[PDB]
Amino acid sequence: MLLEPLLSGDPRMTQLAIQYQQYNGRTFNVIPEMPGSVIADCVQLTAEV
Amino acid sequence: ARAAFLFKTVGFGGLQNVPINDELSSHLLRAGNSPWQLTQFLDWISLGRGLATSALVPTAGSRYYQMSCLLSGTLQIPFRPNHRWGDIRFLRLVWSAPTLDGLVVAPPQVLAQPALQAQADRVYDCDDYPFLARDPRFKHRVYQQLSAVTLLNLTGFGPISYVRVDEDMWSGDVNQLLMNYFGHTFAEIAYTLCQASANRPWEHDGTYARMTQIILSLFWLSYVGVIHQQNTYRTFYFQCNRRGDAAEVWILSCSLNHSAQIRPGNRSLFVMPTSPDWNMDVNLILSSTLTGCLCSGSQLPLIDNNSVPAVSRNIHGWTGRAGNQLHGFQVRRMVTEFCDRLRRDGVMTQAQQNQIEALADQTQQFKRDKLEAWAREDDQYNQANPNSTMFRTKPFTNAQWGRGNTGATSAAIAALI
Amino acid sequence: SFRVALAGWLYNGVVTTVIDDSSYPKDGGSVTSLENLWDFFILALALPLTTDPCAPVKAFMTLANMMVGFETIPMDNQIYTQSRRASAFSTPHTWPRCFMNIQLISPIDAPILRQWAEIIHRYWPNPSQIRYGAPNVFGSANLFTPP
Amino acid sequence: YVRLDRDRVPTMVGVTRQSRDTITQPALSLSTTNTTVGVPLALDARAIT
Amino acid sequence: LPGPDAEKWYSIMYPTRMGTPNVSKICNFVASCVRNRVGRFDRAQMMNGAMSEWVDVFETSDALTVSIRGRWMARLARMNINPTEIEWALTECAQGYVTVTSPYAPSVNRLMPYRISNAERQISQIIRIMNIGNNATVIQPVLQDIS
Amino acid sequence: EHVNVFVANALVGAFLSNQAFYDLLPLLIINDTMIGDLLGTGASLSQFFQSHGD
Amino acid sequence: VALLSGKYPPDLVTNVWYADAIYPMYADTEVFSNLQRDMITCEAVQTLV
Amino acid sequence: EVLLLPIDHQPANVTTPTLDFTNELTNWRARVCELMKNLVDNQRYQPGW
Repeated sequence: MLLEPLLSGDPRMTQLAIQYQQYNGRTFNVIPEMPGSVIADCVQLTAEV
Repeated sequence: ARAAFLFKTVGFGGLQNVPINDELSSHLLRAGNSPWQLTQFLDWISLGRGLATSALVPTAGSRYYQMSCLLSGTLQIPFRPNHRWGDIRFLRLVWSAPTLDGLVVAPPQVLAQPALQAQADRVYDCDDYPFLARDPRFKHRVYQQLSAVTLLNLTGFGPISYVRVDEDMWSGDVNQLLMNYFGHTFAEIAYTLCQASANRPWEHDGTYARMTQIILSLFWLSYVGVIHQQNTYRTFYFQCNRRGDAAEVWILSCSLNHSAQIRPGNRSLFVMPTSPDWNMDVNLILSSTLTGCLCSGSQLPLIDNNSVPAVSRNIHGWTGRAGNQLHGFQVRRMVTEFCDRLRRDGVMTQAQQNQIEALADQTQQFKRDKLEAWAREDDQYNQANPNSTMFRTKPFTNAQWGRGNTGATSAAIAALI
Repeated sequence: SFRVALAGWLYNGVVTTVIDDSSYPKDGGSVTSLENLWDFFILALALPLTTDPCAPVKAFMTLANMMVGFETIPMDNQIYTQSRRASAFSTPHTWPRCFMNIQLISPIDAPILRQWAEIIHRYWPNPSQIRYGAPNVFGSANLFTPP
Repeated sequence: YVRLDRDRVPTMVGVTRQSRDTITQPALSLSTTNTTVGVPLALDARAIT
Repeated sequence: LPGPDAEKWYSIMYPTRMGTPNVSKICNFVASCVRNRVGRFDRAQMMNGAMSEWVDVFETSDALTVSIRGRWMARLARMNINPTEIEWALTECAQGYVTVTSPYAPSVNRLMPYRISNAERQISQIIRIMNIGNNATVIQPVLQDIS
Repeated sequence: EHVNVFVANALVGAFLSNQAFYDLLPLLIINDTMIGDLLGTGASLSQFFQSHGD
Repeated sequence: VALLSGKYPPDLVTNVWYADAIYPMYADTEVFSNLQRDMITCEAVQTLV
Repeated sequence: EVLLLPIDHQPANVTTPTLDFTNELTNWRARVCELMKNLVDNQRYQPGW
């Protein structure tokens, strides 16, 4: 596997995040701080060229 | 816990008789023969999934009005001091029985004699009519409707709605029930609540009575933009993909992203559209209708006399001396209040707003040209047929089209949280 | 069942363990049947090891069920009775008012159930935490909890 | 794990694909269609006791 | 559309899709139509990886039969009830002896038409009575059944 | 102490007719509401009183 | 004879007995179906008039 | 919701029944017997048996 799960419906996404709710309605949202990406940047670099 | 059951009939738009004639009544009773048209209304209107129109009934708001007139007329018969029910007609119509279960054509000997001379802006107390006072259930089922009527007849504007916020309402059973509605439209929901209400009239602080109240707030709090997918009320919020469009469709949905912190306490207020373009907004209407069902068993706060026309003041169960005020608004303008708000929270772009506002404009333009045009058609008729004067739609004035308080009430609602 | 029960403590966010409905007393059970009393025992003794956030309520209601006709607790709903099978209280919205406020159970109308209630509140296990792994070199995929 | 603290009992876990600054079609993760917080697994009271 | 020999429909379905090279009476029409009103118009996607609950879409059809079906759906939509309502209902009838359950979580919209007005029930209960009055051999088997 | 008339009456009334009466005593003294007290109970005969919710 | 010779099973326990006896009866959704009929019966009538 | 009955219904408070004669119809049997017994011991009927 690798990305398969993300390809199950409108993969036109922006960012992953996960959360859970309590009976009283309050919820906790965890949004990991995505760092850089060599692959991503390189693609763009070459695209710039 | 309501104890006074009064309602108010409609007034003539400067006419000599109730704004409805035979041709129009026959059209209402076409498929059903009862004057309590809730059910039959909900069918025509068609889940407000497209602009509904007819020859005699051009808009939903028209049928709503007409339905009101028919009751305002016929009901004046059994509510006469003597309480006789089948001795006189009202335009060829007479009651089927003491229990007001339907109208039918008058017997020849009754058609022969004159009709009842109905009056305008009358206020009656159900408990004055035996058959209503003796069978509580019957009363409560029917009142549900007389209320929706009253809520339309108090002012020359649109149907009044009641918005309340109170964390104490949210109980176990409520939470359990609500979750089922995930995915249904405002209409789709209202439709059922109405039916469920008619079968087993709600109690004061009942499970349904509360949830229905909660739904209303959820709708409004979202209609104005205080709540949304990124700032929910206990994860709930109503969604609309085409805000502005002629026929809006709101969906109840979920979101765990955030749940706005709510202030403890109980807060409520009354809202009502003031612009004529309500005759073409199924949600704004049903919203009233629901607050209508609420009234059968619950006593809402009184409405400050100063917010309503003289004729409808000091009505024991409705208008009072030091009550809450009515908050009116123009449909178009609110649309912007809606956008502005979201854009400030950072969930909508300026471009998106423009795209919406633009449409919202085109929509108003259409709805107005039509309403005014049909309005004219009516007068044209009334001059040619002075004996059967009527109105396919509640009368409105050029002034009604302005903003006025729209913004003021836009914040009033936002204050409920 | 024992071992898995433990393994479950680790993936409590995607999997929720519970006691098979079959382990409850047939037809609700009754404090008059010797066999049932044993069912109750076996049950109460094992519930605490399940991740099911409603274990307690079920552990309570079970006896409340068998008690029908001897002791009576008050129901907040005019629909659900004291016979609502226990294995049905699966979510939080079903926790009966008299379960959260023991004070509502009459020591006269239901002396035993009252104790069973106090025992649950006063003695049901208390969660806790423990350090694990080496977060400075391997990092940590914890999401809702500290690394 | 919260014992008798009802209000704080978790009931739903979901994942999100779009960013917090956008309003999209709500597409709840399948993870949320579970009555419990997660997939139900049944154990045998007897054995455990 | 389903079924084979479908490529034909895609042209009767959307007229705004044709090309307009000619000055033919047809092309002229097509050519004068708004471009953007074809195909899917709006949808209600609730579950990631499930069907859309419903979709609005432009395509050939006739306002009349569309309205008819519109009110038909409207009438059924009123008869709809949900699991919880049924749970409650059944539970109430059984007086507690039987306990059933409904799930608690986001559904996928279900159309289950069953709720009708008391009026409707009385009207048929009269029809019902009508065709039996005086003829014993019609009601007896009913009693035996209940017996 | 305040006594629960309802119970008092059933007490004497059950005893005078040789029906089980001892299970009524604990209710002789009012706890908080003369009515509320009985609304719960599953004691004595429905011949004297039964509850219908509130 | 009925009124004279009624007899309950030895160790009867109403709360249980009925819980078994009735269950199956409430697995017959014939009830709901009937509602739909009534629904039509009435549409038929009005359509006639 | 109302269901009429040609008899007095006094819900039972227990789940473990025991013979009970404090019923409406039990008295009826009693009275009927007592009557007969009187018809027999009637000073002007008893001499014939």
